[PDB]
Amino acid sequence: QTVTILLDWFGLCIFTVTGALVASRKEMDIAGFVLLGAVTGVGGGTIRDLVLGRTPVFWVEEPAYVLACLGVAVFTFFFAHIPQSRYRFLLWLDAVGLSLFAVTGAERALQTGAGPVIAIAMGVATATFGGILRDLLGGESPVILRREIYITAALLGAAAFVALDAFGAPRELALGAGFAAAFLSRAAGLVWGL
Amino acid sequence: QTVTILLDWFGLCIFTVTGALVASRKEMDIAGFVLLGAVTGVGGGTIRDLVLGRTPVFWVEEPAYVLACLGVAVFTFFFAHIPQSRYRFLLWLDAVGLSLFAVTGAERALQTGAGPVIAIAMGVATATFGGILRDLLGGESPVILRREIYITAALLGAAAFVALDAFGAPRELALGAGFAAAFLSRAAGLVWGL
Amino acid sequence: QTVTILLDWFGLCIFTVTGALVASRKEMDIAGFVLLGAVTGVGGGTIRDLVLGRTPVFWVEEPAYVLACLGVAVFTFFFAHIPQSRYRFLLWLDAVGLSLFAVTGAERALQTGAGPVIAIAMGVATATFGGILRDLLGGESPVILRREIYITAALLGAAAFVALDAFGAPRELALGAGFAAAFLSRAAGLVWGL
Repeated sequence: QTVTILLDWFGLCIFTVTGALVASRKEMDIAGFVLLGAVTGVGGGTIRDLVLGRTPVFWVEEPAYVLACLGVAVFTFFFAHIPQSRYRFLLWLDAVGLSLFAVTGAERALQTGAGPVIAIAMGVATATFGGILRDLLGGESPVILRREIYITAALLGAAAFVALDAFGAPRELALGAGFAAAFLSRAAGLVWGL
Repeated sequence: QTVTILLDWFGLCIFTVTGALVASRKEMDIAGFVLLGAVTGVGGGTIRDLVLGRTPVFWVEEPAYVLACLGVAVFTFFFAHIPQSRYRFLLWLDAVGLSLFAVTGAERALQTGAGPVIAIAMGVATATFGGILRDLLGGESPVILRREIYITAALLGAAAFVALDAFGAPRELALGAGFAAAFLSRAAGLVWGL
Repeated sequence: QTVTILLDWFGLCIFTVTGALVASRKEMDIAGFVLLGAVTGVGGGTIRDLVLGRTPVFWVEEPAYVLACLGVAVFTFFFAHIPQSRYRFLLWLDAVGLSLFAVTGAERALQTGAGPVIAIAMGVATATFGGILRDLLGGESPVILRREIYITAALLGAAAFVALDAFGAPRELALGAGFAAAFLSRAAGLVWGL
């Protein structure tokens, strides 16, 4: 499987754009885009690997991950002017990255040797903490404190993944159904809320 | 000794109720209770084990720790309506967990092979950071910024523990005197302050 | 080389004074000085060693590092009354520690076996996160959100270090030119801004 590696690259990239565009909201310099983007894109996975015991961390093991951020962030620096509202993009991109990181996070937490509960916990953790770091450093109130599905989207994503992978389904559809049960569920609330 | 394991279970549980009830203050969903409760209950110990070098972390080594949170948090979800003011419960429970985590934290920091100063530092760290994570993610000002004993209760708890364990006292009374010198001292300020 | 060890001791010390004096701004107790000072002085390096994979962390490996903080913080407790404005001292000391931690951070990130990009990333990281922890726990808005060079000073410091160490210059002048390109650049903005 190389699908999930792609989902991780897209989670890192998308979250990078979230942090970079957040840096656009705070009128920060380009280095702000690169740093904050790196912290948000990499952060969920880095905390995941820290608690799970992966050493060295994925972005220090392969620097490309941070470079992508450095790419994307810089890209966003030029294209932050284009989309308004940017915060909407924040919400939607956060939803996507949330889904992908929930599912893939649960996956790599499960292939370690950990239990299903740990898998779901890490699924929720990569996405949520990924958002958490950017929203903390950014200095604005985090998306978690608003209603109503943020944590439950990642929760049902990871839980659906683990549940369907328990019966020995093909893993690809576990990834798809996790991503769906997360992204769709979150999107419903981002549609009724906005 | 299995006493300190029980003190750790109670620190994790109590802090879990702190985070969950905080989630009640922010009108968050149940997943908020579970997540925030897990982060606050586990967080102090997880940071402790991270800096001390314990791999894998205690809750990934044994998932039961997070499950307890998942239990307690859910429990709190149903029983958050009952107690008002809830913030008082926050303060007192935080005091208890502070004491227990100061003492036990100093203990497990000392059995690693580290110095007495490191022991006290980790004693203060488990409790304080345990509160820190919940108060940061919650989006309200942390208990540390208010007067006057929060850090000194854990400090004198851990310091009393290490001091009495230096002379080779029985460890149980070091645990008791640590817990006392912490909880009583904090309670005096929570009595004169409220 | 023992120069960089001295630069690290000064980064830890100076950042300790930043956190301690911040504790002076929040009218916190002495334990606040010691704790917050330890968290800010040690924090950048501790996160650096965590992601890089250094176990045990530098201050648990040698407790002296925290003791210095305990020293300095206590010292600041007595000498916090003397200098006003204290926040100016915060800015300048933060600049110094920023420079030294950028350069030395890049250095020790490079001697691990990591790439140049990782080196620069860790250079920026030790300084920035060192400030981040104190500004988060302190409860005030972080220095990063203000204009304009904070991240770019550490960025050009670390980048100049790595760039001059790539051609095989003498490392001492790479340290000097990193420190210069960081501290001077930041100082220009702290001179035009104030």
